[PDB]
Amino acid sequence: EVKLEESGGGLVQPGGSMKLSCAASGFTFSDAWMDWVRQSPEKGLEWVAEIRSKVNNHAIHYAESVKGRFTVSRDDSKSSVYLQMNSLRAEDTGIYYCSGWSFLYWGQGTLVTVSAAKTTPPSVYPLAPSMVTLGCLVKGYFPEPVTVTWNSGSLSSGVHTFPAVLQSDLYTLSSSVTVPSSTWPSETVTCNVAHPASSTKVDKKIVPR
Amino acid sequence: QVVLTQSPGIMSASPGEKVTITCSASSSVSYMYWFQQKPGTSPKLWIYSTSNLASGVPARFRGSGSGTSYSLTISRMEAEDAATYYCQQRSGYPRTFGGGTKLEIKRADAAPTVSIFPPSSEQLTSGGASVVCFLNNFYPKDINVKWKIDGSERQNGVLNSWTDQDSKDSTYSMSSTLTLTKDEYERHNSYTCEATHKTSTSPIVKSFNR
Repeated sequence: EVKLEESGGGLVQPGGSMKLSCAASGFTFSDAWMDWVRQSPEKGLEWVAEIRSKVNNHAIHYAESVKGRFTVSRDDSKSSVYLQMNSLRAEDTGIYYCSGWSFLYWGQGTLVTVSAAKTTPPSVYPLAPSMVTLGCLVKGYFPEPVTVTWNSGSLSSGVHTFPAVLQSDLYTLSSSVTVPSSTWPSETVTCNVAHPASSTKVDKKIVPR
Repeated sequence: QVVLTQSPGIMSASPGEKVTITCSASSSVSYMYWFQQKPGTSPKLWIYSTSNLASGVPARFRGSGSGTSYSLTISRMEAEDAATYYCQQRSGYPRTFGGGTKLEIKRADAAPTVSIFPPSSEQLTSGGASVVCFLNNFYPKDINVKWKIDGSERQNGVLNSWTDQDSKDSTYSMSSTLTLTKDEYERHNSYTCEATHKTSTSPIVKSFNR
């Protein structure tokens, strides 16, 4: 099988630099043209850069939006492709995919956030009132992402986790869960919130008022 | 740069229905390529060189077209086909993608389940008061939420968020958060969210008193 293992993503302030790496395996890397593609809500899928194979002279093309700021390169002996990103702007924010063999293979993507806003852990607040709906409010964090589970994932149905919304340079997200009302508060309901960027891992029990 | 315009931007279908989505290029291209994406995962090559199915793509799918006009056809749709499909051209540089066609699942209408939540004691201690309204599991996706404080409509300070179609029951959900300071929140008694949805002529109203 093919693996495209990206790394080097994260949060950087505007004017800063990041270097993305993609380690490829499961295909003959020396024959492959490789591409970087990024994704954002506002601009959708955008081709960033192409680098051809050795026989095609490792020829390189860039999207005009990144010309002069981004550099693609490859190391065939390490089966790896790279994207050096300089002079980063807010609009360079998005998921960056390593793509192999002219868009046949895609990596899982790495999130690149370009903002002046600093890393901030969420405040996690319980939302308590035949079925009962409960929730947790995951407020004031940066950057994305956060994950939310209920009862360590064992409460898998009944759950809606809402896309986070950026206001005041901070994200806010909510999640709901529905359980039989006979089971609450007698049985404990816990929302588990992880924010890797701030190494935050918290469990918030939903207690009655 | 070739501009790819996909039609429709969004549509719903029932399993068994024929689905045709189109890509129009600003200038002619030799071939169109198509990609499938589902939320939370990477795009997958779906069709290459206009009409070739990628490995694993079922025979229901057919790519066609020429010049500036290309299509992706599903002969008989399956629920698993609900996704966003992007066209892409590689006839020069830059490579470009269309804006996507989102194919959703058609289902029966469903009224929102509405739940209002007071600020938590712990948030109040911080000087904050977020009131949260969930509008859960409704169909179709269009809905309006109204906030009222002591019976008077409140606009400003409202954070709204909408889910994608639920992969289980094919419904939509919405969350609405009214954030106040603790001081303003304690200045008032009653807090109300009202959901307007095509399933009822009258709004669904949930409220709490401090």
